[PDB]
Amino acid sequence: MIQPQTYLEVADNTGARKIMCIRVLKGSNAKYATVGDVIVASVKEAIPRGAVKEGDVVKAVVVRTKKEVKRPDGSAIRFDDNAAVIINNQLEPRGTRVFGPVARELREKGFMKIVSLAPEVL
Amino acid sequence: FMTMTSGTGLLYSTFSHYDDVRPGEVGQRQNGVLISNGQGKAVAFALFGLQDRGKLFLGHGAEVYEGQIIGIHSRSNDLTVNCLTGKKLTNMRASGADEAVVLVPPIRMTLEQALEFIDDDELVEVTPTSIRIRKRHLTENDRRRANRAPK
Amino acid sequence: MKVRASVKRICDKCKVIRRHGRVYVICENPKHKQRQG
Amino acid sequence: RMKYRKQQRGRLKGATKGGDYVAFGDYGLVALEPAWITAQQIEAARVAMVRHFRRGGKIFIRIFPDKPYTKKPLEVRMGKGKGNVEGYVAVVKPGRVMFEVAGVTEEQAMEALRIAGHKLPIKTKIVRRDAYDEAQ
RNA sequence: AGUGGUAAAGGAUGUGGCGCCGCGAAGACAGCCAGGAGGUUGGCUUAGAAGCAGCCAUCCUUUAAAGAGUGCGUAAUAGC
RNA sequence: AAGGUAGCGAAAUUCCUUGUCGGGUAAGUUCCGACCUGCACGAAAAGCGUAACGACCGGAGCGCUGUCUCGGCGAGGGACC
RNA sequence: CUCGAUGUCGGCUCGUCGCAUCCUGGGGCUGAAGAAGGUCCCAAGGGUUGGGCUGUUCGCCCAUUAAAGCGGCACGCGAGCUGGGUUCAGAACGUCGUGAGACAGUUCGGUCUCUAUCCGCCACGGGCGCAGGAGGCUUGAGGGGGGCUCUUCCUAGUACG
RNA sequence: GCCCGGAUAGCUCAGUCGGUAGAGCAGGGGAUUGAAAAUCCCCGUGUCCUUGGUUCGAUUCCGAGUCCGGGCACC
Repeated sequence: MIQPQTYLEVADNTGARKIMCIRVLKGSNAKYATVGDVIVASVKEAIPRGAVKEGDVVKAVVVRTKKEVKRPDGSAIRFDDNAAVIINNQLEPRGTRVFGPVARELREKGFMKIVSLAPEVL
Repeated sequence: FMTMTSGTGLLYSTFSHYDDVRPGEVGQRQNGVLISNGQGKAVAFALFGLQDRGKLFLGHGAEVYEGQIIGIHSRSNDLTVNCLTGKKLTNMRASGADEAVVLVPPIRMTLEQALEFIDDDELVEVTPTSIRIRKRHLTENDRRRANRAPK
Repeated sequence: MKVRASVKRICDKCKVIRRHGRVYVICENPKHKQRQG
Repeated sequence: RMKYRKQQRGRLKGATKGGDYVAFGDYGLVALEPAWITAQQIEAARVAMVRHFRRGGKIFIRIFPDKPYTKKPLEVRMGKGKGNVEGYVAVVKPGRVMFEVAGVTEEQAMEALRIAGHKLPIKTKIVRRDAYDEAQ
C-alpha cells in the first residue's frame, strides 16, 4: 500500500519501470507513498539508452495493493505497484506508458494527460 | 529617468562636439560589486564569514569562477574574497555543542535588475537557462593592469 | 528601538520620557524609539 | 605601555592610598577608587584623548606601566614557581592626579576624558587647577 | 519601588535635601498676538545662497532690536 | 658499521585523517582500487604473492523473512483466587 | 561527603523543567513600496521528520520541512534493557625497551545478577466516618486531558508599483 | 578554534635597534656573431595588501582586515 524506501514500478520514459523513493511529498511527516500521491525517488532499475538516467525525480502514485477505497465506496486493488515519473511542474515524464483508468487517479486530477494517456486493457 | 518622471518624460540627445571626458568620472556606481577569487562552489562556511559586508548573489554549493560577481559590497570599494570552504571538516573530537550558521538566499534576479548594476566592465554573461555577471577583467591583478590611472 | 541601557537622547531635541520606571525616550523620528526599561 | 628595562620579575599585592594631586596643565583626570590599571587600558585612554583632540596638540601623562601581573600558567593546576610575566600596569588607588593636556579649551577635553576613563577602569572624577601649590 | 526580601559598569526634565544660580513690578518663564525690518543680494558657486548648498567672513546704518540669519529645503529663490 | 635492495604502502603499523583522487552511494570517516611527503613498513620473530580450505574479521549486492515503520489477535507456562 | 564501595561512554525506552524561542505569534524599525528579508522587547503553546557513514552525542551529506532550537536533571535514566565502547589475562603488528614488559597507536574476541521491605507512582478493593435508618439523581470549589501546522484555493497579482 | 605565516614591479622573492626600496626572469636599447645562442652593461615598471594608532615622517614599530601560517582536541 505504501512505503518510504521503495522499489516501486513506473512505465513512463523510465530508465526501468523501477525506482526507489525516499518518501512522501505531502505534509512533512511522510510514511506513505500512498495511492494518488506525489513523492521522491531515484532509479533502481537499468535503462537501455533513454534520456532518463540513474537520477531522481518526484512524481505521482499509481496502483498499490492494500485497498484503493474510494469516496463512492468504489473499491479495488491491483497486484501491482507503480506511478508515473514527473518532470518539475508535475508534467509527466514520457510520451506514453503501459497501464489504465480509474477514479483515484484523474480524481487527484493534476495530470489529466496521464489521464487520457493510459487508457486501454493494461 | 522613467522612474523619476514616471513615463511622462522624454528626452534624447546626440552630441555638440568631441570633448575629452573632462576630469571627473560619470560613474562608476555606488556599493562596489563583490567578485570571486576562483572557480569552485559556494561554501556555507565561506559565504558565512563576510556576509554582513553587504548582499550576496549566488548560493551553495554554487561554484562560480574568477571575475564573476557574487554580491555587492557595503561600500564603494571592490574586493575579491573566496571560500568553498566553508572549511573545515571535521571530527573527532568531539561534541556536542554547537552553532549552526544559516544564510540568506538571493537577492537573486532580475536582469532586469542585475544588468544596470554594472558600470565599468561587468558583461552580464547570460545563458539559455542562467544569467551571470563578471567584470571586464576576471583576474584581480589583471584589473589593476588597466588601472593604472594617472598621469 | 530598545536597549537595556545607553540612551543619551539624540534627534537633537529627543525627549526624555518618564513612563513606568520605563526610561523611554520619545521623539519625532522612529529612529529614536528609545525603550530602556 | 612602558615599564621598559625593568630590573626584577614580580611585585606582590595590597593597595590603600598614595600621593597624586596637583595639576600640571589644567586638563585633569583623577582616579578615585581604583588600584592597578592596565598599562594597555591606559594607552587606551591615551588614544581616546589624542584622537579626540583634533588629533595633534599633545596631552601629558600621569601614572606608569609600573608592575608585572602574572596569571602564571595558562590555565593548568597551581604550583609553578608562580613564574611567568604577562600584564604590566599602574598602581594608583586614592583618587590620583592623572594629568592630560592638549589645548582643547573645553568640555571638549571633558568628553575626551569622559570616554577615556568612563572606559578605563573605575569610579573616578575630573577637573582643573583648584588650590595651586607652593614648593621650595 | 514593595528596596525590605543580596550585585557591579553604568544610565537617566526618580523622591526628597542642600549649600547655591534667573526675578529689569525699567511685573517674570511653557502657554499668547503680530512684525518677523531696509544695505543685508559674492567670496568661490552664481545651475543657487540673494541667512535655510562647501573654504572664512564677525561690519553699518536701522528699531518691534537689530540673528557674522540655530532650524523644514529645492533651482537659485520663494514660504515656515 | 654501513647506511636498507627486491617487492611493499594511508594497511590485524598514516596521528595531520572523515589525507587526496577514483568506485561503490540519494547520500559513506565503511571497504576495493589507485597515489605514495611511509607520524613509526623491509625478508627470516621472514618480504611480495599464492588455489584450496575458517563456526576467521571486515566491505558489497540478489533472495527471503513481524525484523524495522508501534506491530495486532492467537496458544501453551508462571504470574493471580 | 565517598575507596566496608557512587556503574564512567554511545544508545535505547518513558522523559521532566528551562529560555538567552527555532516554527510558532504580538510587535515598534529599516537603508520598510509589495513581496520578501533582515534589527531588538514581549510571550513557552503545541510543535520542534527519514536515512547515510561514523560504537562516536558533534559532525559532514541525501530528501524534504512551517520549523527541522541551546540546555538543565551525576553530561536523567542497570534495582528498566542495551552494552560497539574506552579499561583484567589472550594474540596481532606498527613503536620503546639490552628484555623482562610496555604505547590515552591500533586492531580480532572479551562470563552485567537482580524473589520489593519502606516513602514514591498505577490500579483495584477492605474501614470508618462527613450524630435518624434508608434506594437513587445531582452540583461542583479543586484537580486532570487536548490546545500544532502545512500547501493549495477563495479577495490575488487593484496595496508598492 | 586558539596558535604562528606570507602579502613588495609583468610572475617567483629580501630590508640600520624606521628615514633608501631590490636582484632574478619577462624586457626593449646595445657590446658581441658571419647571423644566432650564451654572456656583459644599460631602461622601464613600485598599492611595499585595507584600516585605525607611535614619530617630524612608517613598506618597516604597533591595531584591524588580507589570501596566508604550522598546530589544540574520550565520556
